[PDB]
Amino acid sequence: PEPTAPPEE
Amino acid sequence: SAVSESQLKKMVSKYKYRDLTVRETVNVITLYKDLKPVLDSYGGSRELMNLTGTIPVPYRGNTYNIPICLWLLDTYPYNPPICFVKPTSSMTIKTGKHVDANGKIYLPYLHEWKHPQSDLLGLIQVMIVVFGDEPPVFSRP
Repeated sequence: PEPTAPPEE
Repeated sequence: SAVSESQLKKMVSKYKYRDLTVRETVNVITLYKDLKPVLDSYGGSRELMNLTGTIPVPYRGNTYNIPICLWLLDTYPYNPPICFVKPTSSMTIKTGKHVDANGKIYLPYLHEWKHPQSDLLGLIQVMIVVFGDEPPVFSRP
């Protein structure tokens, strides 16, 4: 696991 | 690379409810492999133990590892943890219903927190559902 976030919308 | 219960008991030496805090921490880190207990200075004011890392949050067909920090007050589990989303350099905090400008998390679960019904496993379960609908952070475009 590596910090990840959804693409800006 | 794993924390022993002995090391956990040392971290909460100044806590009011030690066995209870250790018990729940063990449960959390066992189920959520990416959360790690760390003793650090809270706001540079005083030492407290917190659970740091990421929790898996499914959003629009994909799973994201949202970076979070759960501060366990020395009154845990009688008082809820102070929780923050912790954006990395490649993401930004999405201020909204459940997250303020500082990244502090706000949830009904925390607001009406009451031991022993309320616990960290329950809180994280809620975060996964709630953040799954409204991510607390987004990757920089």
